[PDB]
Amino acid sequence: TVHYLKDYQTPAYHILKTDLHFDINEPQTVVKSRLTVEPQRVGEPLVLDGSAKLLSVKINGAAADYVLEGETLTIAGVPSERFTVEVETEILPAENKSLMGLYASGGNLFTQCEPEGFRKITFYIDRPDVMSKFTTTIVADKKRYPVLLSNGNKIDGGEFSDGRHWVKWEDPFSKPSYLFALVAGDLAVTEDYFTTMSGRNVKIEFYTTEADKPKVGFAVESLKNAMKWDETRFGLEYDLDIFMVVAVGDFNMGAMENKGLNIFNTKFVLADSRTATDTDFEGIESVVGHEYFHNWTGNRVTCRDWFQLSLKEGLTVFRDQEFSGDRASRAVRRIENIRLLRQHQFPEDAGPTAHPVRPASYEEMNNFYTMTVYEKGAEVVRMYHTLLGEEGFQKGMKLYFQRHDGQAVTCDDFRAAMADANGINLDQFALWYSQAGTPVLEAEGRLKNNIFELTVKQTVPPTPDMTDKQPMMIPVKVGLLNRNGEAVAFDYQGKRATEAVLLLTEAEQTFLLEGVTEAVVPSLLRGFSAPVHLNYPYSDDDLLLLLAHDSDAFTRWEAAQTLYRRAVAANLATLSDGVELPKHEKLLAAVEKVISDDLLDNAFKALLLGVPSEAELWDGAENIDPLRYHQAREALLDTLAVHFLPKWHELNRQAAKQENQSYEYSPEAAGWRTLRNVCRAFVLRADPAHIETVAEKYGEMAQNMTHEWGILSAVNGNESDTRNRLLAQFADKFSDDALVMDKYFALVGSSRRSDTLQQVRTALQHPKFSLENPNKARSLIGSFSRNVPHFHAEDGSGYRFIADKVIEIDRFNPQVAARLVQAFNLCNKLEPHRKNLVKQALQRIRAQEGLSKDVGEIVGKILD
Ligand SMILES: CC(C)C[C@@H](N)P(=O)(O)O
Ligand SMILES: [Zn+2]
Repeated sequence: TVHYLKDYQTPAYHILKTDLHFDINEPQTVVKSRLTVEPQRVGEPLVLDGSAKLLSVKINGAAADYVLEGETLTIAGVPSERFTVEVETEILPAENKSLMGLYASGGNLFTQCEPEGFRKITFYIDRPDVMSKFTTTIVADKKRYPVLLSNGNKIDGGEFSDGRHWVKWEDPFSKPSYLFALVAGDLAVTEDYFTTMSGRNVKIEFYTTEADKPKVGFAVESLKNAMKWDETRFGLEYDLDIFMVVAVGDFNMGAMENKGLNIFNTKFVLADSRTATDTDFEGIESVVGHEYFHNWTGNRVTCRDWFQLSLKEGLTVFRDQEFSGDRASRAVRRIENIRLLRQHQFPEDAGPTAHPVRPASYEEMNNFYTMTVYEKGAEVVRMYHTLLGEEGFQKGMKLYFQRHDGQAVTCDDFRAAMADANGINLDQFALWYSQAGTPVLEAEGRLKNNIFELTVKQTVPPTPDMTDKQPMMIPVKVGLLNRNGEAVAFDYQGKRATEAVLLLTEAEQTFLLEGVTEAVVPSLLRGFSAPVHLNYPYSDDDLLLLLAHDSDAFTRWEAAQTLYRRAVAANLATLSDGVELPKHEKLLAAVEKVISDDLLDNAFKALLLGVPSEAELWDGAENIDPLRYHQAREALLDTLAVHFLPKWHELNRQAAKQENQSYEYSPEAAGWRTLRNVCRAFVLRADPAHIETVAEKYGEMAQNMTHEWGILSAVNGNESDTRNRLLAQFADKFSDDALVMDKYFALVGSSRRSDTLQQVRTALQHPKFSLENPNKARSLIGSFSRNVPHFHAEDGSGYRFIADKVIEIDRFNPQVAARLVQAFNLCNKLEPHRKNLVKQALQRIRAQEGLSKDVGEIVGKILD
């Protein structure tokens, strides 16, 4: 069964009220529902999704005639007007390792319903265009389960003689089933509040383990920032007098926006300076923000169907990105977002699983929680902002909510509102949702008479879903610099400005920027103005100029990225010829000017010193030997490390001095640490023996996790025995901290040392490792899967190991397995010996009896 967007039809039934009652016992939990049903297409059979053990079903209090087949329950004869359905189900939550539905974690009970988990709790119409008002009663042993939560307001509760107690939660806002949540357990509470702009108090409650409670203060503060910001930037206000957040250690995703009761992977909720990196702190802020932002972009307005997922996720990622940029370091954070997009989304769009931001079809929707839908999604939203300016963007938002509050809508609807609110036509803009693949811009510039003539071509390649790709609406932001690097004005569309947005809408256009009276070098796609590859024929000297002098952060960074890229290409040539490495003399010149320029933002400096990844370097190539790209990259870094070794120590020391013992998270302090960690990595490349020194004062350097992580990362590839001793000490010191143990496993899994495969196989049996825990599994196995020299070992060991673990995880958690199997996405682009080995492994996965739909769908795309 494949689901197609073209077949969407409205539901035959609506569900008006959903009354749930949960009776929690050992080992089983019994769910009794009462649904109020409203026929839309009278006489149609009533069709309910469900997979929990069914004990009884009734229509108006009476035993119903029905049939159960697969995961559907069908009742043929049903009233021609309002009726009730009552379903009784039974669940064994300790047996649930998929972590979808109602499941156990650390002795407590949690739910995860998006996208189709609710049907694992009860039989229901489990689709997001069906919206109902829920009231949830929960009964459980008081001592084992003192804390009992669901969405909305708590309106009643009591005690029973036998030790049980009960609560009743009423959520007055209609909602689709994926936004339901229940939590039951012995949990510590952290209390606070925010007062909305119209003077209402909102009680905030974070729930964690008793031991984890001291690590939740920064999450709380981030939430209060996020609430404030949604008021001031979007005019959005919270709509209940309670907001609850619950941390859980077994969780497949990052976090979940259930209405008034968000549930969060601990890793996006818990931090202190001793156990979390500054980056961990920044993740907490974006993710807490993100989930709070969903309250409007997702909850108040939800999705008509899952094909529309990006209507909530692209827009909400844009929101969280804007929140973080407004808090601090906007340009640096923009680049970070771009780099992530190019490093993970682009390879997606170039590979077997490429899909549109709004898929036309899917077998299993859990496979479409992807970088394309989320990050490419946010870029598309961002382009509306680019075309319309902030004020015009907020007008779209207003009309969006005016029209669609309380509805389940589509990406077309969102487009229409940005279009109608500003009286502009965005018909062509729809292709950003329906056409997959990364557009490629070919660009030429000519200065003749006093005009700079900029010719621009676009193609979008075929992807596996679609061959025909029509030209798109693509904004390209541009500047010019003279030989001395200063801004240059030009005349475009009437105005004389120093920058413009050129709007490419055709296969090829020329843009005339008139009034130029200097030799100029153009700066293109400023701010990464659209998610595309641009080729322009720049000299190295042109790049050196852009880098030293250009006013836009991205374009300066892209220029360094481009030099790094050219240097790696040069390295591949010589190593391939068996000759000495190139001298990269201009590059080294440029790095030196970056290292030494003290007017550069510290974090930005750090990004300028980052070399593109192996996946970026093999973009577009065929017959890839990943190790040869890896050896080329490694050679560059070794050259940079050795060549500038003493400047790496000095930068380090300047950064230490600037940090000034301010060990707590702050954007300012974090910037210095980011730079200090880049130096540590280069130093330990050039001089692995410096590890013994580092060890001698480890205590003294380990003033926070940012420092321990950065030192541990820098040595992680060192073949010294000391590397192993330090990891073992790290495991020992932080053995009770599960999020820190995830770091240990990530280090084990990512190491470039020659023995990583066996060290990984020992880690599987470490007393703190659980294959059944998604954080752990990703940490060790996911990391190994991305470890280029080891995953792509010529002997096939890496591919065989990963394929076994795909097979093994998929028996309890198909989601984690389907994410893992994507490590093989490069299959058809590898050189023949590795391709054969990859194809064998994918055949072996395919051959497993009982293989999930999740993994099957992915292996099909790679193999067939
Ligand atoms: C699948 C679900 C738990 C995650 C999303 N709704 P996000 O808010 O993490 O995007
Ligand atoms: Zn989300």
